[PDB]
Amino acid sequence: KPRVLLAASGSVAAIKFGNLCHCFTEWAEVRAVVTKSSLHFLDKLSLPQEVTLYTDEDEWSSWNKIGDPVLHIELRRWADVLVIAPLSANTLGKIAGGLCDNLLTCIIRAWDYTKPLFVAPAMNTLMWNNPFTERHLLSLDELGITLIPPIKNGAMAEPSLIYSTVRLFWESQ
Amino acid sequence: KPRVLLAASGSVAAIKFGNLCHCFTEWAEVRAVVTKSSLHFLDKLSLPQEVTLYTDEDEWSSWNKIGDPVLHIELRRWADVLVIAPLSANTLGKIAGGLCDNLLTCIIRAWDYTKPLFVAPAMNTLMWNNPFTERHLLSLDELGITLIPPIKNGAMAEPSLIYSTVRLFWESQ
Amino acid sequence: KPRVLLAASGSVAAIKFGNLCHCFTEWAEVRAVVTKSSLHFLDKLSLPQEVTLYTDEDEWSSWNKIGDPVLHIELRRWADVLVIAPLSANTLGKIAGGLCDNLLTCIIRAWDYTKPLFVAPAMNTLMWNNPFTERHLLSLDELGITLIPPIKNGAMAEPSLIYSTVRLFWESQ
Ligand SMILES: Cc1cc2nc3c(=O)[nH]c(=O)nc-3n(C[C@H](O)[C@H](O)[C@H](O)COP(=O)(O)O)c2cc1C
Ligand SMILES: Cc1cc2nc3c(=O)[nH]c(=O)nc-3n(C[C@H](O)[C@H](O)[C@H](O)COP(=O)(O)O)c2cc1C
Ligand SMILES: Cc1cc2nc3c(=O)[nH]c(=O)nc-3n(C[C@H](O)[C@H](O)[C@H](O)COP(=O)(O)O)c2cc1C
Repeated sequence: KPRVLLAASGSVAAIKFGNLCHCFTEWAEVRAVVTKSSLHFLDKLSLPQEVTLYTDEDEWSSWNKIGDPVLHIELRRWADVLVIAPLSANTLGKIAGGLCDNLLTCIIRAWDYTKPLFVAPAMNTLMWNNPFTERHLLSLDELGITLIPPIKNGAMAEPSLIYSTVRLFWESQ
Repeated sequence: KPRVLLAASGSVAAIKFGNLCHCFTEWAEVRAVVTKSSLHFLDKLSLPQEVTLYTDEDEWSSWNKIGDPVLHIELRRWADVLVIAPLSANTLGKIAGGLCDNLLTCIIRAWDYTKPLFVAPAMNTLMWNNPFTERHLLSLDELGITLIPPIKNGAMAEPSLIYSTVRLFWESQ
Repeated sequence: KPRVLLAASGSVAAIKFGNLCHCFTEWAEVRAVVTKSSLHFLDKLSLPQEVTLYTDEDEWSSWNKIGDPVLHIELRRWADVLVIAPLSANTLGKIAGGLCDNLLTCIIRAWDYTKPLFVAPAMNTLMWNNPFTERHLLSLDELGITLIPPIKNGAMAEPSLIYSTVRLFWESQ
């Protein structure tokens, strides 16, 4: 059973993150990662009971002294695939900038692109049409990241599409 | 009467932001946006009484649940022009990076460059002469942003120049 | 006696920062700069008693009103050389992005590359092998920064090597 890491960043579409997790739970073992901002839009009670939710604070529950496991490193090794849905314009920019100041971006900055990484951008039309969207998505493409396009613009792809896109890929490999 | 959005970021020159707003109030309808760091140098009592000042917290006064208006989107649509004076080296870098973690940078990341956007950089000479200044300003130029050059170096352009530069442009269009 | 600014950013290797300072104290006048995250791994009591340690808060102890000295500017002028050991992946990215949101990155964003700046990256192997490492280090190289390579991968270079590398350079100039 594939290990799928699902992540949410600060887009209003994170309100659908619980449902997205539900779409993956039967087929895969699911763990969730959220940014602080995503918590403004996500209700934890909407998530499957079996899914462990990790936040920035969890980095310090795992590590306390030298030698201990570093959570972003353990999740990166554990995952067969990472799906960021929603991917906010800010996190999109931080990924393109190679920055890492929280659990999600640390996992990504430690990423080995031999492993599949999918993103479902979700942002207002004005940010979607702004020039940095095409610039950063182009950079993510070069890295090997797979874009699950928003719905026409910038609204997050539907959970069912995110799920079937990842499932079809896995079964083909 | 043109709608002018005036913004201040974390430079000591933000102490002059109130006066800058005063220069624009008769000619335009003015709204102000400040970053958290700019508040170290700006005195709110120096602003025109008629000017509404928006901060990061205001994003949450406008939005509470799905469907509500998102402040950075409403200000971006409302504005005929955006003027950032002072523009700090940090915000300059975030703009060039397509990042958005506060009200000001969210407005900019949602910007449609068909609308004029002027910047008045303000930083110590050492930061002004540092290589990233020319690199980021070059990127802003390509986007279509209009630079109001600092005074010789890196001291913010005088409010009167910022004002006449924006006014002359508007009247020509 | 050369003025050496030693800095630590958020890597576990910062636990060795006190010892690194000790390596430099006899030969140079040493001042230390730390990021907030580095404080998770550094024990202040491990530092030489004679070394003043500066943090982000110190920026506000030095400056209170217009005209006062700005600490990152004073340290940049004071230093003959800057050594960042450890350099985290995040600070590496912020340097390459020309960003400055804390004392360390403000000093760097104000840097005049005629003065030597050495970096000793320290990060988990997964981050070291990630594509942004080579990309950002390449950018730092172009600026004139001198890389003191990690030990095979990504573990920080030993303090003795960091010290002799800086000392040999100085004595040659
Ligand atoms: C009410 C509101 C709704 C937002 N909606 C979105 C959105 O749909 N997509 C997006 O990319 N950013 C959106 N933003 C801006 C992000 O929340 C902001 O850039 C944030 O810093 C991103 O944090 P993160 O990327 O670390 O999760 C919104 C902001 C607010 C206040
Ligand atoms: C006392 C002091 C004065 C500063 N003056 C300036 C300045 O004139 N210009 C600048 O670009 N940054 C200056 N900085 C650094 C910025 O305040 C810092 O990069 C900040 O993170 C920028 O925040 P913002 O861009 O989100 O407003 C100063 C810092 C301090 C502590
Ligand atoms: C327990 C733990 C250990 C970490 N070890 C490292 C490390 O060795 N190198 C690194 O580059 N980042 C490491 N990180 C991630 C950084 O601490 C993180 O990117 C941080 O935001 C960097 O802050 P700074 O660059 O402003 O100091 C670690 C994180 C945690 C929670």
